[PDB]
This record gives sequence, structure tokens and C-alpha cells, in this order.
Amino acid sequence: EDNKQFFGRHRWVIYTTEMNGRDTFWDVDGSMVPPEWHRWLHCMTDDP
Amino acid sequence: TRPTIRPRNDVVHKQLSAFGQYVAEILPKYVQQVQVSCFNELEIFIHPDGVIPVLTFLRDHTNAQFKSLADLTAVDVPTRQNRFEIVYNLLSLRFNSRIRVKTYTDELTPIESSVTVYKAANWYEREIWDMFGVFFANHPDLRRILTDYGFEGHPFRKDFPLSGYVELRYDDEVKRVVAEPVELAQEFRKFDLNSPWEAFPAYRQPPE
Amino acid sequence: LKKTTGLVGLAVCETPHERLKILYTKILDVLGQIPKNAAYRKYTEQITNEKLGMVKAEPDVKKLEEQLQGGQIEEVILQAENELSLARKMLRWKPWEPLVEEPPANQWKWPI
Amino acid sequence: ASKVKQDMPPPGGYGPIDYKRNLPRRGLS
Amino acid sequence: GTSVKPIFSRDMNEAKRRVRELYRAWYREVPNTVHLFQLDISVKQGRDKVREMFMKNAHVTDPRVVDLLVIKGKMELEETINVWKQRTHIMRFFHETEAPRPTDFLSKFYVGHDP
Amino acid sequence: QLIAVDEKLDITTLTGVPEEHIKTRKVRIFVPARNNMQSGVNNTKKWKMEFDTRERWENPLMGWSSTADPLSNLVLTFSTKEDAVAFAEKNGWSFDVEERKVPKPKSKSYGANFSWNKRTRVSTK
Amino acid sequence: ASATRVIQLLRNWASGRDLQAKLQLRYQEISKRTQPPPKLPVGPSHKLSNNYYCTRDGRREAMPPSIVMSSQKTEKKAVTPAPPIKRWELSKDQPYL
Amino acid sequence: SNLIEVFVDGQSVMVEPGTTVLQACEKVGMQIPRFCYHERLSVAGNCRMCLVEIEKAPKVVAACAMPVMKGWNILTNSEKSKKAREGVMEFLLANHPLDCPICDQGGECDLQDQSMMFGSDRSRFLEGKRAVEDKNIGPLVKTIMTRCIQCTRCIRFASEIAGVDDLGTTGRGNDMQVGTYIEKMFMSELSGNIIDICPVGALTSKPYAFTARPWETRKTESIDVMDAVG
Amino acid sequence: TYKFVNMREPSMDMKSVTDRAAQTLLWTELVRGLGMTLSYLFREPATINYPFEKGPLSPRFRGEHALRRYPSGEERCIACKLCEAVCPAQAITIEAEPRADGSRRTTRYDIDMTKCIYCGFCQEACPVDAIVEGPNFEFSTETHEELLYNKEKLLNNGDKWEAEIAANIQADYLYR
Amino acid sequence: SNLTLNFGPQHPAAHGVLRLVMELSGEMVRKCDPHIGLLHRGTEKLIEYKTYLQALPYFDRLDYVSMMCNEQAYSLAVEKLLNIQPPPRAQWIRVLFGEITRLLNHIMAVTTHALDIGAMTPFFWMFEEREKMFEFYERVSGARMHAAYIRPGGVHQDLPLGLLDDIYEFSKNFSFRIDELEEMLTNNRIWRNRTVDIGVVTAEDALNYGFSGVMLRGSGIQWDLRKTQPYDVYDQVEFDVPIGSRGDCYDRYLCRVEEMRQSLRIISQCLNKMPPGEIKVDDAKVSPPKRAEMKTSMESLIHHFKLYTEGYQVPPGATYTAIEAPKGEFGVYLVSDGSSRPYRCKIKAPGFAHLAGLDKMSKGHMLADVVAIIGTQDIVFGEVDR
Ligand code: SF4
Ligand code: SF4
Ligand code: SF4
Ligand code: SF4
Ligand code: FES
Ligand SMILES: [Mg+2]
Repeated sequence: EDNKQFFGRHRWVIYTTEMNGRDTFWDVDGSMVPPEWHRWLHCMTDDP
Repeated sequence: TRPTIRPRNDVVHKQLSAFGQYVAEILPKYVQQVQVSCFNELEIFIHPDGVIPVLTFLRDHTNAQFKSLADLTAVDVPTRQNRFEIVYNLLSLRFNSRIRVKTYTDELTPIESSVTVYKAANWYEREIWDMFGVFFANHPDLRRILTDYGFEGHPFRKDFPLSGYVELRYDDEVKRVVAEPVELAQEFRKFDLNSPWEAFPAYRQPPE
Repeated sequence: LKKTTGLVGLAVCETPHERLKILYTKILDVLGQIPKNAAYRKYTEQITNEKLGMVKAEPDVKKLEEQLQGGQIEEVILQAENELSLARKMLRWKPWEPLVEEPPANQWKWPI
Repeated sequence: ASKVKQDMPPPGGYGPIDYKRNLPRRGLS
Repeated sequence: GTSVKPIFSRDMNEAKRRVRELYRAWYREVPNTVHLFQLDISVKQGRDKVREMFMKNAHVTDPRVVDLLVIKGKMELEETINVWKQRTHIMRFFHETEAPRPTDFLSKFYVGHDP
Repeated sequence: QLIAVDEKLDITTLTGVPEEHIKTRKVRIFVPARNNMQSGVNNTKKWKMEFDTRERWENPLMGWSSTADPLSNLVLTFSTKEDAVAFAEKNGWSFDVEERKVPKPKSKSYGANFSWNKRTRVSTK
Repeated sequence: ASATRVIQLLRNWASGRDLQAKLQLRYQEISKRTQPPPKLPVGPSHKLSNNYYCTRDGRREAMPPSIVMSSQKTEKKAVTPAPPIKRWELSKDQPYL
Repeated sequence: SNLIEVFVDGQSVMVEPGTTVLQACEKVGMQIPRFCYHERLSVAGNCRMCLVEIEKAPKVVAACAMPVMKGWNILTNSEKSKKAREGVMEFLLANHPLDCPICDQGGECDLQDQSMMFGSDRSRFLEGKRAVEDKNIGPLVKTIMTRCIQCTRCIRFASEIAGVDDLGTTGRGNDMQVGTYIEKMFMSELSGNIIDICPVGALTSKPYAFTARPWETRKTESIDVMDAVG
Repeated sequence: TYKFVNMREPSMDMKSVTDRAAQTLLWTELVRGLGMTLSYLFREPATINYPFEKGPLSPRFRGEHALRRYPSGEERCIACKLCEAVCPAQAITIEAEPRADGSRRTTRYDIDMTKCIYCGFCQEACPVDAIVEGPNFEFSTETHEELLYNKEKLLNNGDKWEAEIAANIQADYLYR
Repeated sequence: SNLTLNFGPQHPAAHGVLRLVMELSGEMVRKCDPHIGLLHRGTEKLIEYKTYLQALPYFDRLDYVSMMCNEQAYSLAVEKLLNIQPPPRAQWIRVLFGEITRLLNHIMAVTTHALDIGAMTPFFWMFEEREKMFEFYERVSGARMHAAYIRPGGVHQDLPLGLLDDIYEFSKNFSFRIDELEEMLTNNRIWRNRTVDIGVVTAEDALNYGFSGVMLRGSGIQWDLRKTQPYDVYDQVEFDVPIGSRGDCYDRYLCRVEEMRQSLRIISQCLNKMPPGEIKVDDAKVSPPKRAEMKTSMESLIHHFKLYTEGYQVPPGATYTAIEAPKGEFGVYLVSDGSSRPYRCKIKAPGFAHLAGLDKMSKGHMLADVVAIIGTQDIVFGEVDR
């Protein structure tokens, strides 16, 4: 997180390079965030 | 009675009743009935032959200048001998008022087109013909407006099924879109929601 | 004296008093051909006589405009023309005659 | 027995909101 | 009596005259339709299809119903002339992708519960 | 003005209904019976017109219920039996009509629960 | 924002206004994504005593429309549906734009 | 003949002597709310829902059990009648369980419909409700006796129509329960009908349990073939 | 009250006429438009770096449907069929029967995600918080059949998203 | 013989799915014949087959650019038929979100029209503001555009605890965005050449043809339904009605910009005057009870059950209720027969009359002039086709 940036660019995720079974160095997608970090990352809450 | 009930307005009720009596006196040849609903809306039930005169009067008389045609639609009531009920809604900007005109027709009796009185009716009447099958006599250009090309039947009819009779799909053998009898994967489920107990005693009908 | 009446396609009328008098006199002459028992004739004769009397008694255009409640005196002239045309049409239609036909037994009965 | 909490404007009022057109001159003769 | 009012024709004869006018118009238009829509049918096929559609409701004895049918026929003809219809709309008169439903009792009994 | 047509009314050619659903359908005109689970009689006031039931099958995926006829949900409401008969006749459908079943008036008496010599006396309250 | 002051001056001169006063991007003046719980008052008819429903039943006071001039069944000044609408006034705030 | 003239909301009707207020009212199309009155069962008069006001009479009368007298003007929509219906409905719902989602009487409940039509829309009951144990009367009729409103319809049906006297009431006051008082199966050739007459989900069909909601079902009128009565 | 928008005339003094002629011959307003565009060029763009950043949402957001459980593990749904009756699209199909232990439970709970309008009426009608619209919105499929949810899929969705669904309900149940 | 061309459905300036058959001599337009019904989904029959609550979602969809206004018009009709009245806070919320919806619709109408005229940049600048207003919609309801927030008894839920402050923050800055739009468009000579004296309609013809909204106000007619027939709380707010003088595209564009400014004024007034209280009518036989009472009270559970299964009954009667939607007079003629499902629901959309009058509006003009005239009428085809 970086609160100095404007709303929408103050929270981001660097995805892992290897999920359950597939290599994810290049082909990342927004469905890999688990529900708790999904709630935090979408600005649904102020607490991680 | 105060917080949740819509408040009544007696002055507008009296004004609308007086104007309805005025109109009915002026045109006794066509006006069959006058009503003022309790939310202050004025309705005039006329004979089908008086569509052009009455409207013209209501558009041109100095005391009644309804220069705007807000809406024109039909209502289908199968149990009546004259099936369709044509409704005209007019707005008067000079007197800041609204009036409604009602008439009736059946499947085969034509009704005079009011394009000479209101240009706005030009499409509206077309829509009626498209969805109810009411023919307007002297319409300059009367044809389907909303339904598909070569569409049989009039959908806004109580006997017309909700999903129609034909459905479309692309057939590769003929390399075009074809129409075939309708076949739903899941049938529309009909719900019987009406309560067996009377809700409003004020609208009870005599049991003959 | 006044430009740009405000409405598009409506032309500012010079000498509006004479035009209004001519139109009201023509309306009265047309109404003279309608049977006296017809309610339309009496009602519109009363309103036309009132408007003509108010036109005759006010030389100022603004004061007449305020008294008429007609909304931009050019619109009053247009309304007079509309009423004259309607009077001719109603003379042709003869709507003071009794009701042409009575509706069926349950034509207007709602609900169902 | 707690107080009633609801979305309300702050006591007093909100600051003024400008809506009129603001087109400066910004030019020479 | 019956206090009925006509649409266009007072009697049966005027209705038949309008029907014949509509038939002439459709018969004339068929070749131009075949050329413009690039149909794979012959002119004879289109003309006998027109004849079949006309004969489909040849049992009508009410002049008002005949007048309304002629009005709908004029609507369809005007749609076809102005190329508002497409090739699919024109070919929907032929039912080229529909299996022929049997009409005898035994085949209907074999197929399903629908009479 | 008045052509004085002397023909029976018939609009089957104007309604856009395929002839399969005109010559083969059988409509039913009736006043619906009261739902025996309730005592309210407000659903037994108006006549209704419905169509015969056709085949419903199980659709291979999800096991939903599929149908192939378009008039399976069509229910029309009429004030009188004559109106429904006229509608069915002018629409070309063949109909069957059942007369209204009005419950006959009863003879209720509270005192009969305590009869001196008659069997109507109740043994409990 | 975080723009260089020279770029800020360039933007202000190019647009002609002071963009630093009003920015389209939102930074920290918006409400927090987590808020305290509310309390949400009840309403007028939550009384226990003088609250019989038949005295506050809006649906049951609707009645069928008044019938005047049924066809089946002196001065007499002419009337209008309503008094004529009044002329609008010319916006003491800003009459001409 | 011997008919007497009575008035329903000021409308004149002629009725046979011995006709109750409920039947005189229903002769004009008005259906009085009811819970314990069934026209094929003997009059009970206990649910107290059918109370109506007679003009110039200070006390409301039970329309199901009071014969009309000559000249009476029944006021079925007066303020007093509406207040009586609201009070009775509130008393009926005071101890009823919040079971509508799990009750098989969902869209067919006379209690629900008459609460929606003649009752109030809120509760001022801040106490704790009662609960009673369930009875077992066989493999056909499933009993959840907390939903009972003690209308004694099943008891009268069993006594008069079915002809067996197995059903009754034990206890009194609030602690009055409809049952058999012993582990006995209410078995009869007409045993199922007590499911229909019961206005609430106290008695329900056990084979039908939880399978459907009434608004979903399509109803088709047919003829029984299981015997020769048709 | 009303105002005019195009009812002003220009002054015809020589200074104003010369200014208008200079505007015509030198394109002053075109330069002003170019300057406005140039000013927008040097601002920070409002673009977020999806998928590494996400647009804001709220606890009331309606996404993919889910079926919830009690803390004991029992399903909340009791087959009251209120959601099916309230669905404006007729997207819910329910079949129920008594369970082996006598509970009132569904044997079929189907939602057609291609008929559904995602209005949230179903979770409003539910009396036990059984059916909810979750927060997920990234559930695109490569085939139509994958969007026809049965009971197992919805229960798996509930098990997968409960940790956030419960928090979202806890943050908004006081407004309902 | 004139060349015949198909304008739309798959065209950039067709504004969706509109098929226009035009007869051109050169690039002169001899006659325009609009063909509609490519987005006709039979909404009214489907509404006939639903309950009054179940039919509410359809209304947002009729005009998908100003969704909240459509629900309000429908809600007003159902409330009038029910003879009930929403609480003051519900009405103030309704008017506030109606003004926000008007802002959304005007931004969409002005920017798309400019885009068709070829001015690409303004559309990009204002859709960020549209995104913020979508955020407001989603926060208050949970859906970005199809909220279904405004119900026939009030609103569905109360506002979240930090919404009015954010609305104030957005409103205090929207004026500069409007000013940038006006800088790029108003005084540009190319824009004036493209829009001035194009599609001129006279006042009498506009009245007779059924025009409403800006298409009336652009010709000098002093008419606005929020001033002459106010509905919710519009008699308690102050604003000005922009009036044109020429009746061309330029006057209507200026009127729409001034309408955005006046709606900012109304939004400020609504923010300062929001009252406390409940959000739906305190009548459990029309509006559902709270979830806390449905789970503790027997009457509340019964009423929740019957409202969400059968729905509330509406006394028999017919009404025509019209509101001043951003595109013009939006009306509904609702016919009830005492059931819980509407008997008839006719929807009047101003786009119908405007598109009908397009042919008269494009007399003696070019092809690009016809594109401009289509842009200036503020046409969305969901409400046109229904
Ligand atoms: S008996 Fe009726 S009121 Fe009682 S729980 Fe069952 S459905 Fe609800
Ligand atoms: S079980 Fe049913 S029928 Fe028997 S007394 Fe109770 S409510 Fe009445
Ligand atoms: S969200 Fe709406 S459409 Fe979708 S399943 Fe729930 S009720 Fe049905
Ligand atoms: S999900 Fe909820 S509303 Fe739907 S059947 Fe289950 S318990 Fe009832
Ligand atoms: S029905 Fe009369 S007291 Fe029960
Ligand atoms: Mg029972």
C-alpha cells in the first residue's frame, strides 16, 4: 500500500510466480487473490 | 391518517369535475361518461365516431387548449364485446392540466386516425396496429413498427402466448437464420398468487 | 417596438389590436350561424365578448397582455385563429345533437 | 439505549458549492 | 342490420376485386424479388408459393376479414419491394429446415402423445 | 354506412395462430373450484378459460422440465360464461363448459348442539 | 498531487486556472472504507398504544372514481380546467448567460 | 312467505328465520372472517374472529352463531368491527410460532391471509411464547401442535363426520391442548380430511411434507377412480 | 423562474470590432482549446494498473451467488422457496424433501446465471441468510454450461467465500 | 432516383441498434425512415406477468443511461395507486439521486453527441466523473447502474455513514470539469458551424409533434415538470430553467450544460437539507419490515412472507404519472385490477416522439447534419423500443 497515491492506486498486489499447479510468471489473473485479501484489496475495508 | 396516507386535494377535484361537466355539455353527441378519480385525474368516455371532433375541440377551444399529446395506447379486455380500449392522454400547458379520452373498438371496426389533430399520433397508432391489430382508417403510412418483418399475430393481446409461436436459430446447412416452432428447455412456471380473501371492500361487485 | 417574441416561428405582430378585433368579430359572425340552444355557441360567445371588450378598452400592449392572461399577445392572436377554425369545424360537425349511440351493457365496467 | 446514528450533514452546513460559469478573459487587445 | 361498418369494401365483389389487384401485384413482383434477394428458387416456385399462400385462407366469407387480409398482404408486399425483408424473411415462407410432420394416425401414435 | 354482414364471426385467419393450435386444441371454460386448504371464496367469482395439458419432459441437462406447446400457461378471465363462449367461438377453438357449482345454503343452529332427545347433541366443546 | 512545480506552473498557464485547488483525482479527503455502526431510527407508527391499523390504512381509503354526467342516468359562466399558469420571472440570480 | 327483512350495510335482503348473521352477510357477497366456523360442522363460536357490530347495539355479536332478528342492520365494516378483528387477530398471533418458512401451510394459510387482510401489521407482544409437545396420531397426519389455535375443528369433524371420538382437549386456560391424551392412532377411512379443515399447519400431510409450495402447483380438476363413488 | 442561454448581443464599438477581427484572423479560441488539451497532457492520468490494482467496491456489492452454513456446519437453507417466488427472472429452481434425519432441506437448488439479473432480491427475501450474492465478479467461463449452477457448486462457492461474506454481512446487516 | 442507404444498426453514430433508411440525392437527405424494434423485448407483456415489486427491475432497463429516474417514475405511479406516501427522508434521497442521475445522463448525452461530431477528448474527461457517480450508486445500492434502489414505498436501504461527505466532495469540484468542457466546445467556431442553425424546430411544431424536455425548451417554450407539476420535494428547492432562442442544436447543447449546473445547485440544496427519519413507509402491508423484526415478531414474519411471495395488492384503477426525466417527460400509464400483478403498464418515453419527428427535423440538411440531429435528440433505444 502507498497512501500518498490517489484512490485506486494506493493498494496493489504482486502475484506469486507459482500457484497450486500452474506456472504463473506471465499468466496472472485477478481470481488468485484469496477472499480476505480480496476484501482488503478492493477497498471494501480499511484493515488487512 | 397524517404520516403515511397520501393527502387529498379538494380544489383540483372540484375544478376537474366542473371542466368535465363543461366538456360534456359542449359535446353531447359523443360524450358518454365523465369521471374524476380520487387522485385528481379526469377521464372522458366517448363514442368511437367522436375521436376527431372531441380531440379537435380539446386542442383548439380557448378554454381548453390541450396542444400536447402525451400518450396514445390501447387496453385489451377479452370479456368485453368491444375488445380494445383506446386511450388518449392530453396535456394543457396554458392551464397546466391533464385530461384523458377513452373509446372502444373490436377486431374489425376501424378507428379514424388522428394524425391531422396530432402529428405525434403518427407512430403511436402504428404501434397499436402492430401490437393489438386495431386498424386506423386514414393513416398516411400504417405498417408494423416494433415487431419483426413478416411477424404474424399481435403480441400485446391477452390470448397471445408470452413466448410466441416461433423462435430463431442459425442453420448451417442453409447458411441463414431460420424460424422454427418454439421449444423451451425450461417451461415458464405459472404462479397462482391471488389471495382467496377480499382485500378492498369498497370495490365489491354486486352478486347479481 | 418589441423584437424577438421568444418562441421560434412566431412572428412579432405590428398593430395587434386591429388583428385581434378582426378575428374576434369573425369568430362572432361564424358563431351567429350556430343554433342558440347549443352550449358551445353561448360559452364561446361569452368568452369572445369578454376578450373583445378587454381588447377595446386597453391601448397599451403590455397592460392588455397582462389583463388577457393570454401569454405573449401574438399567442393570443394564434389562439383566436385556432378558435375560429374550430368554430367552422364545429358548425360543420353539429355536435349539439343528442348522443349518437349508447355503449354496450358493460363496456366501461372496471375491474373486468 | 445508545443515541441514533445516521448519515446526516455536519452541524451547521456544508461549504458553498460553485456552479456558475467561470470563463476568464486571458488575452491581449 | 347489425350496425357494422366496413373498412374498404361494401360487399363481397369489391373485396374480390381488391384481392385480384393484390394477386396481380405479387405475381408481378415475384421475379424481381428472386433477382434482388439472390434466391435459389425458380420464379415458378415463388409464384406457386404465392398462390398457395393466397389459397390458404380462401374459405373467408366476411368482407371485413378479406379487407384486413388484403391490407396485411399489401404490408408484406411493400416490405418485400423496399428490401426491408432479408433473405431469411423471404425463405421463412418455405420451411426448408423443418421435418415433415406426419398426418396419419399410426405415425402420430408411434411418435408421441400429441394428437 | 352499414353493410349488414350476415356471417358468423371468425377471426382465425387474422390472429397469426398456426392451424395446429386451432383445430387440435380443446379449451375448458369453468369457474375454478375453491382451494380446500382455505375458506376464502374470493377465487371462485370469475369464469376462466384454459387449454388442455400437453407433454412435459425432462431436459437432459439440469433435469429441468421442458415443454413444446406455446399455450401451456395461457389462462383467460371472463365475467360471464356467454362471454367466454363467444371468445372461444370467434377464435376457432372447440370448448367444453361446466356449470358453476354454488354451495347450497345450510341450516345452522347453535342450540341443536344441546338437544334434549335428538342425536345432534354434542358430547364435547 | 506530486507534479513538479514547473510542470504545475505550465499546467496553470495552459489551462488558465489554478488546477491545484480542484483536482479530479481523490487522494485523502474521501470517507474511510470502514465506518462505525449506525442506529437507524424506527418511524412514526412504532407506538404501542394509539396505533390501531384501521386509522392509518392508506389502501382502504381509496374509493372508485366519482361519476358525473352518466349518459344512461341562468348565468352558467364558462370554466377552464385550471386557472391560467402564471408568467415565469427572469432569474434575479443570473438572468442572461 | 315467512322470510324476514334484514340489512347488511344498509342493503335489504330477505332471509329465512333462524339464519345467522354470517349467512345473511354472505347472501350479499360479503365473507365474514372466520376460523372455527365450518358450514358442514356444528357451530362452535370460540375463535371469536367473526365479531360484527349491529346498529344501535353496544356489544359486538358472533356472526357465526347469532340468528338475525327482523330489522337488524349489520355493519361489517364499522370501526368497532375492525377493532374487534384486529384485537382477536393479535390475541391469536400472541403465541403463534415463527414457523412460516418451515410450515407446509405457507401460501394456503387462513391465519396468514386474514392477518394480511383484517389484522394489524406489528406486534406489541414482548413476552415469551408457549410451546407444546407434539402428538402422534398415525402415519398419515403429521402434527405440530404449537401451531394450533384451538379452533376445535378436527374434534368436531371426528365426532360428527368421521364418527370416532378419539380427539379432545385436555387442560384449560393457556395450557389447553388438542389431542388424544394417550398414544393412539387416529385411524379412519376419512382420517385425511382433518388436514384440509385445519386452518393452520398444526395438522399437515406427512407424505406431502416439504415437497411443494401452493403457488407453484398447477391444479387440474378430475375424477376419483379408486372406488365407484366417483 | 428561468434564464436565457443564447440571448446576448456583442458590442459594436471599434475596439470590440477590432478584437473580434483579430480573433477571426488569428484563431484565438482555437489556441485556447489547444492550451486546454496541453494542460490536460501534463496531468497524472486516472488509470489504474489492473489486474494488480482493483476499483473500489462496497459491502453491499452483488456478485456471484453462494449458499451459506451455520457455525455448526448445517446448511441455513430450509427450502421455504421464497427466493424462487421472488426472483424476477425465474432463475431459481428448487426441489425439496425430508432428510434422513427429518430436516426440511433441498435436494435441488439450481440458479441459471444466464437468466439471473443480479438484483439481490433473493437475499432480501431469504429469512435465514441462506442465499447471498457474494463479492466475487471474476467468474467468466468458456462455455455456457458452466454458468448453470447446481446445489454443489453454490455450496462450494459458500465454503470458498464465507470468510469474506460473513465480514461483509457483519458490516451491513444493521442497515437492513 | 435517389440512392438508398442503411444507417445502422452496426454503425458508430447509430447510437445502438437503429436502422435508418435514408434517401440521398448526393449527400443531401431527401427522406429519413427510422426502423426501430431491434431492441424490442416485449417489456410490457412481461410486466403484465410479474408482481409490482418484480416489475421494478424492468424500469431501470428502459433507459439504461438514467436508471434511477425511471424507477422513481414507476414508484410514484404505484404510490399514487396505493394511496400512500413516502417519508420525507426518502423523498429527499430520491431527489438527490435523481439530480445525480440527471448529471450522468447529460454527461453521456453531451459527450456522445460531441463524439459523433468528432470531438473525442471531452468524452474521456467526463467519463471519470461518471465513474465516480457509478461509485456512489454502487455504495448506496450494491450495483453500479441497475440499483433498483427506489421502491414503490420509498427506498430500500438507508445511506451509508460516509456517503454525503463524498457526494459533497464530488459536487464541489464538478464545476471545473463543466468549465473545461465548455472551454473546449462552447466558443469553438467549428462546433458552432456544426451545430448552429442545424435541426431548427419551431415552437408550434414541437408542441404538436409531442416533443418534451429540452426539445421544447430549446424553442423558447417555458415548460418544466419540476416547476409546474412538482412531485417529491421539488417545490422546496430553487433552480433556474434554461430557455433557448433559436431552436437549433447549439441552443439545446447550451441548455443541457446549464441544466447540469442547475442540478449541481439542487444537489447542494439537497445535501444541506437532508432530514432524519425512516426511509420507507411505515406500513408493513406495503413495505417489508426490518430484518430484525422479521426474525422476532410473528406479524412481521407473516408480512415479510406475504410481501415476498404474493406481493401487496393495489386497488383497482388507472393512472398516468409523468416525471421530468433527463431526456424529457417520462410517463407510465398503469392499470390495476385489484390483484398483486399489474393489469397493464404502458410506458411513454420522449425518445419515441423525438425519433418520430427526426424526419421533419432533418429537412434540407446533409448526412453529417443528420448525424448531428440524431445526436442532439438524446435518443436511447431501450426506452424507444421497450
Ligand atoms: S400455520 Fe400459517 S401462520 Fe402459522 S407458521 Fe404455518 S404458515 Fe405461518
Ligand atoms: S389441530 Fe387444527 S383443526 Fe384441530 S383444533 Fe388445532 S387448529 Fe383447529
Ligand atoms: S439476484 Fe435476482 S435474478 Fe438473480 S437469482 Fe437472485 S432474485 Fe433471481
Ligand atoms: S435460500 Fe433462503 S429463501 Fe431460498 S429456499 Fe432456501 S431458505 Fe428459502
Ligand atoms: S367463526 Fe364465529 S366465533 Fe369462530
Ligand atoms: Mg392444515
